[PDB]
Amino acid sequence: PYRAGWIHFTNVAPILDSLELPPGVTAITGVPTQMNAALLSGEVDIANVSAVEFIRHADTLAALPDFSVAVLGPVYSVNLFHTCPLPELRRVALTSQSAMSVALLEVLLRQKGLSPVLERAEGTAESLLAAGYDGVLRIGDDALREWYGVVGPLTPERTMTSLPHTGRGITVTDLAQEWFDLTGHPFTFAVWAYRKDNPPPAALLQAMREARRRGIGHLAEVSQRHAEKLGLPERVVQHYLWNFRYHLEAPDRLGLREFADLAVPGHAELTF
Amino acid sequence: PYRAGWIHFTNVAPILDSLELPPGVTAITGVPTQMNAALLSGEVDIANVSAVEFIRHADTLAALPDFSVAVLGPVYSVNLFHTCPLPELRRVALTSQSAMSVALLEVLLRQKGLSPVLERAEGTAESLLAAGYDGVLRIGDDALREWYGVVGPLTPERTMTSLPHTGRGITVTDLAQEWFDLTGHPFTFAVWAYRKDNPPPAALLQAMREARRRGIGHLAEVSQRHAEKLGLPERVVQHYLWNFRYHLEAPDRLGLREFADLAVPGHAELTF
Amino acid sequence: PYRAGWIHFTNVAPILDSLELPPGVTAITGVPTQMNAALLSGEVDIANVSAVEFIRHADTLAALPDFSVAVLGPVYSVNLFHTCPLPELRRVALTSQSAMSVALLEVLLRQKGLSPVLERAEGTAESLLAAGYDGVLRIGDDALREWYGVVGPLTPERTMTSLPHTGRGITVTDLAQEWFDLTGHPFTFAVWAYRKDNPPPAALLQAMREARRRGIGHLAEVSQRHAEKLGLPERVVQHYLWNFRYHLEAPDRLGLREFADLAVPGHAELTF
Amino acid sequence: PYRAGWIHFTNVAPILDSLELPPGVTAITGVPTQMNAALLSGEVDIANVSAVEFIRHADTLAALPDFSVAVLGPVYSVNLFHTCPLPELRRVALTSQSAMSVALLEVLLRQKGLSPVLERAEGTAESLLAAGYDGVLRIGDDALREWYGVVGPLTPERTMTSLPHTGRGITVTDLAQEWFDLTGHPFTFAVWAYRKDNPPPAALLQAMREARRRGIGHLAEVSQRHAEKLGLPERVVQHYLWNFRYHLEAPDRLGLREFADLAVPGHAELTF
Repeated sequence: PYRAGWIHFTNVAPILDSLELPPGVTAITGVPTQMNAALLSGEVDIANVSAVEFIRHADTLAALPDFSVAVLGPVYSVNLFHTCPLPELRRVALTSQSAMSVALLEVLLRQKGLSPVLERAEGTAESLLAAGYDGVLRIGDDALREWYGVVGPLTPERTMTSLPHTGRGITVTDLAQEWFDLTGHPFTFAVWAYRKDNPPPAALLQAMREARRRGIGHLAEVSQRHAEKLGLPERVVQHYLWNFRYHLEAPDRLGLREFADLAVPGHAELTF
Repeated sequence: PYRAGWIHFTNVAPILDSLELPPGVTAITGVPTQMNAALLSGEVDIANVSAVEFIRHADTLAALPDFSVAVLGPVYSVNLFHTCPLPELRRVALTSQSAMSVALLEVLLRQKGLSPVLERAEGTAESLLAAGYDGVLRIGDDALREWYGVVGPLTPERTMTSLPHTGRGITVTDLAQEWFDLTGHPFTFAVWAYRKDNPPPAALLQAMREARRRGIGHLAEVSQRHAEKLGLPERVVQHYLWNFRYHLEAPDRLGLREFADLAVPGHAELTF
Repeated sequence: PYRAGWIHFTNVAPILDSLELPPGVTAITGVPTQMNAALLSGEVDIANVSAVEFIRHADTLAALPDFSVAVLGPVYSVNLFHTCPLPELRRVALTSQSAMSVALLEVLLRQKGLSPVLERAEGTAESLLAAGYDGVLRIGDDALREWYGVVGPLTPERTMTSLPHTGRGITVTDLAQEWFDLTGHPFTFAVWAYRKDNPPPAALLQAMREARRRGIGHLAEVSQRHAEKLGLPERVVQHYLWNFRYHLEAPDRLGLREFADLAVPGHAELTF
Repeated sequence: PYRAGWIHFTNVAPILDSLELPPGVTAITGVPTQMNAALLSGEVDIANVSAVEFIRHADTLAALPDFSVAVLGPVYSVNLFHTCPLPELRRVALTSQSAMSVALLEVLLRQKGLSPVLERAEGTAESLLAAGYDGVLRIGDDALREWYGVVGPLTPERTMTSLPHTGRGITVTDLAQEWFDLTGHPFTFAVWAYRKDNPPPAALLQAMREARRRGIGHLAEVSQRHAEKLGLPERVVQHYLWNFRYHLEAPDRLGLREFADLAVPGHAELTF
């Protein structure tokens, strides 16, 4: 009697990994593209969609008031791999058809007065960069893995935030970090949205806030599982998760709003 | 050999709790005043001290680059309890000797053009607010308990991020929140400083980093332990700790610098 | 054994020059930061500290009731050298680490609604004034020497209290004089402090009272001795010393408290 | 043939004792009454008269700009001896033909709305207090040793500045101190005056300034001579002299004008 469309990225494991769907709610997973359409149509009633998806449809959609995937500073999962200073960037490859990553990239390039050519294309950052592209935008787990594959290994000495930004000629620019450099504020990448008319049941909300307590309470357990199926050290994933802001607090709402005004001028009002 | 002076505050438990000192280093504790002096005089080589303590001695002291006690938004343990609204404040009680809290309060008041009289008084927020005081400034565990006392109790449906700021006619103004409304940046309350002429052994830094991973990796465990000792629900302490920023990243030193300029004009350069 | 941390500033020569330590009491010296720390730490039991140092620790420290380093009117050693009128000051250099002078300068600036930026710099008043700074703050012997360098020389015909306040387009603003024009009271720069839990031995006090008596009784002598190592006329040094108030009397305590209220709101009560 | 009329009591010893009159000047000593009359009539060209004498004749007289007999707080030689609290006071003996003393006493008594009967009588504070007077006003050297005879003796451990105010049922009220409690400012008891049109020769001013330098530089030596004559401990005369402000600086002129306004409303402009 109530569907939900999750997009199980690593960055959301502290919330979804222990969730217990209450009586009356079902869940199904897939890719951003999938869930988005599902939410708008009705194949699903609630989903974790990108900030851009939510902003573009704020007219008919509402977001939970205390759930988000945000950060202040590096995110490590929204990376632009390039082999030449940004200003010299001429051709960029956009992977996994992400409107979120692109929207944020355009805002950043725009402010810098840049305008390289962007093209849909698939492959690893290293592949595409060896196939004519100056830069390659990547998001999600693959973005995290490839980031690590370039910089690091992360040795017992000196923290993860002590890793270089370049490796084997490739330079990894964190878009969330760029946003901080630009606004000094956090950036919100995703939220939980539902149609203003069809709000979720209380049970689901409590069930979710409880799973989150568990996830945040045992990051070492959450990290290990995923680090293993990601082929990454536990500490990398643990730090990666610790770094996320999940309660859509004022600082997150501020960043979300700053971005919404720059990428979707005249967007309906953002409600929660 | 290398002597460390720790002050086991609740907010640094995730870092010190599982700390195993390397061979050749020992640790003692005491009150801040005593611990800061010891560092400055040479009785101790490294200690966790307040931002203001570090700032005022940035010429003989340096701070570990990846360690801090900061927050973005509310901190919950640096509160100004008051009956009338802020602009009406005429008398403010100062619970204890805390250069850090008053320094931040003064910066906030000065900014708003206000200038209520500040007096050292003895007691709790409730009692002092009933003995002729418009506002009472409290810090630490007492501040956290009294905040939860005025607000809350918390329930399965609610989130701590959703608690009201007033109860029984008592408003609780979070100074860290105020600092965000003002600067939009995070605030750094403490750092790990050492005399420049005596850098810490690499072995100690690695031991500290391993201890922080453990604490961050097991928040539920660090939380239960200190919650009972504080008379607070595990979840209150858990979110409390999750809320802290421990790696002194660019956004944290940005806030630190801003505060520095406002509270200690002409301070020596902050070096890490 | 009772230990003392003396810092032989010129203005204390009348007191410490001929001090004969009682048996069972030793004495060391060093830089202010070092001695203040040692005192609060427990390494030193009594020391001649600045008024700010005392005020900021009035809860743990107490001061001898009849010993001070205060002045009514000019002090000649806490000078703000500037080329443009005070209201036009945009950036002031701080020749050294001195919480005292900075604290006094800030109370005076806030009072006049002025807020120039304060930066730590290195060098003489004239060199720094010829490198972008509108004003330079100097304390101690260098301040005295530079003041004489600017407004001097002095002749048999005229008195020291008659020297102009300008020379070569440089105006020397005496901070103690600014304090008088503002409050009409004396200013207390330093006191003799000890930890409340460890009062000094009567034999030391008596030795001190006796030593001051000798210095005050032979000012020409104390002066002739320091006015040589300082490169100054005996008369400049004699008047400089004669001009100090050493008994921490009612008027001096009045000034001290007025300053403590402004510079250190909420400071602990000053006890003697 | 410039004539001088010195009123030579202990408080001016540091200045006159080693005075060396240049060619063309002579000096005649005597009592206030003689000297004042002598200055006014034309016998003497310059004399160190009381502040009241100067103010009341400010129309025809001018005073030296850097010479004075003033203090901040007690003066120890302008005392009101009494056997009952000031309010219950009802019979005060005026011990001399000094206007300086009664002027100050009356200004003070009126400020407290007190109005005991005042009448001229001759004798020591103790004899007159035993001859039907509950109050006796004394000034000068006798005032100093009768104060000591009451509140003394002085012990090596205790300081003069901490000597009691009462003795054998006799309270000594220091009028300079009363002035401080009333204005927070210094009091000027005397200046060096001369008829406006008959200024003193340069050689005399330089002779005076040099003598002052010598006296202030050797207080112990100056104190002994006078202590013996007065039958007082050397340290008493020494603190007494050390306590005097001799340069007629701004703080002293403020106190002078303050007094002038109260005691001689509408007085002529004081000129130097």
